[PDB]
Amino acid sequence: QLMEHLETGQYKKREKTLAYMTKILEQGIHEYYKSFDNDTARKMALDYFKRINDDKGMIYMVVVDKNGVVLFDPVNPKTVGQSGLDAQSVDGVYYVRGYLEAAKKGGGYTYYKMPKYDGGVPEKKFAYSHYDEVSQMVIAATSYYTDINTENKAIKEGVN
Amino acid sequence: AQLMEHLETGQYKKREKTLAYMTKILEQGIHEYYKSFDNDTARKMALDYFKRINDDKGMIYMVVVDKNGVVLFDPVNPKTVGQSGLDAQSVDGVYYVRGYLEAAKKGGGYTYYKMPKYDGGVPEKKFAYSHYDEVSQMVIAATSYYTDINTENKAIKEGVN
Repeated sequence: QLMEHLETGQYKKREKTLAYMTKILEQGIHEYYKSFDNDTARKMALDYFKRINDDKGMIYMVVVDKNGVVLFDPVNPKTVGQSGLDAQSVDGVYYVRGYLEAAKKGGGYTYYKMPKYDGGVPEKKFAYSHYDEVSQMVIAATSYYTDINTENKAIKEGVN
Repeated sequence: AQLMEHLETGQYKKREKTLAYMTKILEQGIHEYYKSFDNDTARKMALDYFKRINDDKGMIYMVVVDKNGVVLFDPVNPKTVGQSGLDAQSVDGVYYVRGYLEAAKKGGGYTYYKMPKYDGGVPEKKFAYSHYDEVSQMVIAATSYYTDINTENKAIKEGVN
């Protein structure tokens, strides 16, 4: 029981962390939008997000526009430039609809399974999404439960 | 009782790792325009961004010094900006800028000291992860306060109880 409630607490904490990280990443890309033309600023934002995903660390970004067109998702590269409104995860979640619904509420969460990389084994994850009015993008910061558990392994072993 | 001790220590160690990762991704962000603009302009943009991070009053607060220890950014201690920080001491007697530089020379590391959260506030225990960013030529420090880590972890602590 201790472990169960601890794990749940760690996941809830990470949810809040993703909301904060999304805020600071938005503030970062606002520098691009203030100083470069629209098309260049968006290129810079998505190239940055590629660099974040390539780091294979705490978070992985996904980006869609307000109408659900996929702008960035290296796990599903063929979806880029297409409507994602009918896209489903392998566990049957309309993940882009979830991003949009959360953003319409001022920010929120979507839960679904997806690989960590194109062609990989699907794993449970979640997304915090938010509509950035400067870039006019719905930005999603995402984390995998496997990774959260890895990061918390030493805490878990210490309690044991 | 020993449970809470080892849990808290673990949570602090986790946050140390988080700051190293956050510093990496912040560096990757500011490089997008170091690549395009002159140094003065790019640095102004980076430090404007970092001001907004600190103004968020959330998980992290940035401090920045140059490779020689001149303070570039520290809203808690605005009088130190543009001065050598080599002899700057925290209230608990730590040469914090020397710590930032020693850590950066090793490829990244940690400095532990007491400092307010804002200019004129009560001093609080904190730690900094610092790293030398070769593109910007800045020693960038992401920092967090133990009080805030404890706040963030309160629901977990209550659940264990």
